[PDB]
Amino acid sequence: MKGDTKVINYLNKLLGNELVAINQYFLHARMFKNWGLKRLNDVEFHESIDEMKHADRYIERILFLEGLPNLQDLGKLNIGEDVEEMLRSDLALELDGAKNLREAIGYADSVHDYVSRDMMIEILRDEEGHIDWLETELDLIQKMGLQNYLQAQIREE
Amino acid sequence: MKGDTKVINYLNKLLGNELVAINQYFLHARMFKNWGLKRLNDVEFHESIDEMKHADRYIERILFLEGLPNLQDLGKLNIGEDVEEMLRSDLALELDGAKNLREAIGYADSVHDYVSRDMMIEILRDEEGHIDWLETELDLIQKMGLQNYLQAQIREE
Amino acid sequence: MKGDTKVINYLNKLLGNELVAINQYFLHARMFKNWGLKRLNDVEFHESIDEMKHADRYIERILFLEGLPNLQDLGKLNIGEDVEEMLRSDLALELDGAKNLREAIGYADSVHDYVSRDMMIEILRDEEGHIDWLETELDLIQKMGLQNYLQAQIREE
Amino acid sequence: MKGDTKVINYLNKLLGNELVAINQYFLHARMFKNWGLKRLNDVEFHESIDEMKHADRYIERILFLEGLPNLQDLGKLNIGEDVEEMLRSDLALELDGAKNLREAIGYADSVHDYVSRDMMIEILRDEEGHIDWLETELDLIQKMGLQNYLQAQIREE
Amino acid sequence: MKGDTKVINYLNKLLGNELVAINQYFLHARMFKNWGLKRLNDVEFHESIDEMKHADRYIERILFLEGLPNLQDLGKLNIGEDVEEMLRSDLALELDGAKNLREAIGYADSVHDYVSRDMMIEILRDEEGHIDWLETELDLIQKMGLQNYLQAQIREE
Amino acid sequence: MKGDTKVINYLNKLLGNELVAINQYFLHARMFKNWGLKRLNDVEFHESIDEMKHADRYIERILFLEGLPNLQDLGKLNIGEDVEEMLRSDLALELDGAKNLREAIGYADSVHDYVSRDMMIEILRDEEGHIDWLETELDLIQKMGLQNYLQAQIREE
Amino acid sequence: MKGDTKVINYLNKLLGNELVAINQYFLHARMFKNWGLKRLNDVEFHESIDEMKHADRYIERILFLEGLPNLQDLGKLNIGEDVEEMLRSDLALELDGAKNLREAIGYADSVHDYVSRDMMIEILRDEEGHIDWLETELDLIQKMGLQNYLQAQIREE
Repeated sequence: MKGDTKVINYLNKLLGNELVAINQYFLHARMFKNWGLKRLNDVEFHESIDEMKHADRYIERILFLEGLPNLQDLGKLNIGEDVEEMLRSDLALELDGAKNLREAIGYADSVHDYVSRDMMIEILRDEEGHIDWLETELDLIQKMGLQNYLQAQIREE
Repeated sequence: MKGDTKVINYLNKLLGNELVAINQYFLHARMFKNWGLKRLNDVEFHESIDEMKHADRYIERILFLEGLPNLQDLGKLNIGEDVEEMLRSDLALELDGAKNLREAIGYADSVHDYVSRDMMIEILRDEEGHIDWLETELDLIQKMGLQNYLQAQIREE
Repeated sequence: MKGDTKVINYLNKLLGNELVAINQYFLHARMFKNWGLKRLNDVEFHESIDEMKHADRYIERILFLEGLPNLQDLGKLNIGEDVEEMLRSDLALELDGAKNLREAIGYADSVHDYVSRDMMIEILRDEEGHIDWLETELDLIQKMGLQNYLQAQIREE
Repeated sequence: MKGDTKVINYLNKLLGNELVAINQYFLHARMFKNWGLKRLNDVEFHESIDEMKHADRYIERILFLEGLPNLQDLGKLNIGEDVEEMLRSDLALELDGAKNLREAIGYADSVHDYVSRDMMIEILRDEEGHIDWLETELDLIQKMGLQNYLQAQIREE
Repeated sequence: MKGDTKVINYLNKLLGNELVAINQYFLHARMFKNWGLKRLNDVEFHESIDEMKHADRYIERILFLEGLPNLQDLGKLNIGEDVEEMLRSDLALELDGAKNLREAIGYADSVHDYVSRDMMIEILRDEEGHIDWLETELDLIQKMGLQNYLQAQIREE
Repeated sequence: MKGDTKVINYLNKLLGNELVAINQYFLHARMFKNWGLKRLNDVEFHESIDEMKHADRYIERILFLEGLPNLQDLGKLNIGEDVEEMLRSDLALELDGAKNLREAIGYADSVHDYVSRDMMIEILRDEEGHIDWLETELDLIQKMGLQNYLQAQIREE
Repeated sequence: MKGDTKVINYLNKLLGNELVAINQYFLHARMFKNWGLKRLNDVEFHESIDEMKHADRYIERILFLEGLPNLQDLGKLNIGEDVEEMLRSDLALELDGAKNLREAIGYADSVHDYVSRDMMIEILRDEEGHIDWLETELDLIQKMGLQNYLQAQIREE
């Protein structure tokens, strides 16, 4: 069913955001795993899977609307070298992605693609959940100190 | 069954105390939850429910005694913005409420409302339990330090 | 995640509505219970719990958005002393709350807080359900007469 | 298998009757549901489903006999505005349909379409069951009065 | 609860669309069944049931909003005589219905009937699913040829 | 445990190959899904997951050997526009990856990194399995004709 | 089966390494147990068991190849007096053992004893696992501090 060209361009942009996040979350998870921070490996791995599911939704929607999903152009990763830097980078990526989602959701409504909008609002809800988790972890590092925080990650939850 | 008017007035005063505690404990719980302190969310939420049960008992007793439960007047909440301050505020409210319960229990005996007295003694036992918990948690903060204390709240017990 | 200040103000206004409804529905429930109208106690108690769940959603959303939930200010309760008056009071409160929800939902869209909007639309759906129930019960009182209506409430459904 | 043209015409006429009844029973059911008359919603919904099954049997039989089922022409609905009016309209429709069935059953026999006749006799038995129910309900309204009758519908049976 | 008159008119228009689709899908299903194309009977029957569920939602919503559901006026069916014609007719109907839904969803938002809008977006999501299936089947006929396509329909999936 | 620099460089090269394959297999799967070729969606999705598992092993090994996994640079995808083109592109990618694996396996042996070699030989065994599947499917098109081949993909196996 | 004399000599050298590790890991485990560090007792005990399994494999392979297993000559143990010293000693022993394994694996390949090589590569994979664990624990001591690290060992994982 032929979709709106600009909506498709938005969906590809958002798909691009998800592709960056899949890779960044996955590498972060395995860095945490290497360091023995099992709890962080578990959550970050889950977050990577969440972004994979989002990517899947975008790919399927773009194809339905007769566009071409772009999985070729990968945007900049920002890995970081310690736990705080890594979590802050993930948070910054989530916030940038949320800005893009808000713009796309408004545009989709303007051209009456209400199903694409519905899909995007559900994805935005998930992303705000990730933002909540990341913000909370970063605040916990400050409150209990890094040494206690790291100790709290070595066992699975 | 028409009860003693002054007893009913005490029951409304005690109900008023419970209404403040329900809101204060619930807001505290969700603040702890937002901060990732899952254990404190669980206990404080449970405390809010316990106060709801007490409020229910007062409401049902007042109605049986043919009085009018007052759920309109809400006393002062003292929320606070750090864990120790929040727990100290809950403790202060519990101690104030216990004073009122003691007065009401004595008065109920003097006019032979032994069933209202029995109910209030059970509630006072519950409140002394909350006081014990709050006092103990506050002492633990002092003894192990806030950073260790916070670390100990992140996982559910 | 810092949210839109006016959205947060709407969320506090809506929370305020829920706080009134929680108390009004709960007191109504226990009045019905005292009168032996078990069915009405059950439904109104359930309605009180539903409003508690809504209040929880507002509190958690406001905290995520870095606002301060207001549980201190309690609006006017309208209790009433006969079944029809009580149900009409609940209906009036629901209709007033629905008006406020519509305003908030429109505003949230205008500032692109699509997740708060989604949450509020789900809550509005719940409230229209309560409105439907209340309207229907009031019409049943008229159609079968209050005496038959009361008889129909004494056994739990 | 090429059937008799006039038999197929009768089957299309009867299909037409069923299409009217499906819609009338279904709207009545949901009107009863809106009014809180759960028992009447349940029975009338089931009667709508019964007529749907009858329509299915006519459609399949017409296609087997190499005719063209007519689902395009919809006869007059008579909805009504109160319970007695609605039930009386349903009864009138059933009686009109039974008249048509009797004519078709006789004709099918005369041209030796015994399988179509067998199908129609089964459908007629179902319709007489609906007639019995409707007549009985209408008599109950008179015997116990409308107020009692309505009270008797508010719980599912 | 009194709804917006134009919203109710939209809901009746959409209901009318569903009523056409129910009949068209159902007759198509039984045509496929008569021809031994079991897979197509199964899917098209399921599609007819989907549209019945949509019609139910419209009827209930219209009644809640104190309007009068119109089940009397049935729009034009376009049946078709072979598989490709039938599927293309279903697709054209779905696309026409989607146009009407988009207009209604925009209007509902403008008068703040957010619950009616939410319902319609869910229905539109269902309709786009049907469109996807129909488009895909029509393309399959082209890719593998009609004879192979028909062979693939004789068993249930 | 500090690894050999050139081994780490090989592991990053192979990781790169896996990253291209994950995306190409996944998009191919969803193109097949869009087209209704459920069998091909299922297998190609499974292959994408297999390549994700391979990427995970490379990432974990690189981190153990104290290197930096490179998930930033993404090589050329060759998507294709029809089933045969897509399968041929997947086969060419697998063959190019197998060449790189053979070179890496020989080199790892030469510097005595027998555990990296063991890992790579297992991955190569998996890749030869994919090559077998792709070659077999392409030959099936040749043997039965494209239309028969496509028909054979519509049901899940 | 008459084995290669130098292969047997390598297997005896590696067996010697395992015999030292069995004793060192076991004594370390029980020192940790005495100190109340239950988690470290558990892991180090399991490491001792793993080395016993390795020793068993060498003994059985040597006997198959018609050589004489040497369990008489025990190399130098380096016990250590505190947690960090103990773990560093285990790490040093593992690294020395891995050096010997790499030499043996290369030689076995060169004289075509591929089954001894296969066995040794599996053992080397196990040893690299131990190395990973030891490195990770030593880094955790630095990152969370010794006091936190010790606290984290008192409960079984």
